Amino acid sequence: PTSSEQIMKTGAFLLQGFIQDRADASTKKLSESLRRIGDELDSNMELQRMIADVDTDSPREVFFRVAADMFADGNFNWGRVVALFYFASKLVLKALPELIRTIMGWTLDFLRERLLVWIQDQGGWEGLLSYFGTPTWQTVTIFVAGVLTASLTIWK
Repeated sequence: PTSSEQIMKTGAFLLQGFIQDRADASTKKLSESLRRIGDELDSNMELQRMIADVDTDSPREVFFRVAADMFADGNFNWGRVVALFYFASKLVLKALPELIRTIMGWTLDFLRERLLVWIQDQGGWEGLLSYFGTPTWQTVTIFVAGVLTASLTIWK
């Protein structure tokens, strides 16, 4: 649950499950709530414009500095993790097989290197269900879009 092994395994499934959309009961609830936020984010034309306004050449550079920017204050919140996974899945489209593995690899690297301890401090990925368990949880979209927009600006 809070073990790093499980957190990486679960993160891998949630990301794989996520990317396969743009292309037990508690974890299904996460998959589906991420999906819904993804669907709404995909309707934000300002956000999709910015994600198109970024050089797909050298994906490793843009992925990692975007991810580092969202987390440059040394703090954590689930909206930033949602933004990261969403941006990774958009990079898969912006360049497309092995691309999927590579970007998942970069993302998994960032999670292990930077997010692991925070997610442990949340009780694991169960924390993300807490983040989703509110009234009007769908307005979390506005927040995740904001986090993504600020991070593409510096790049842009």
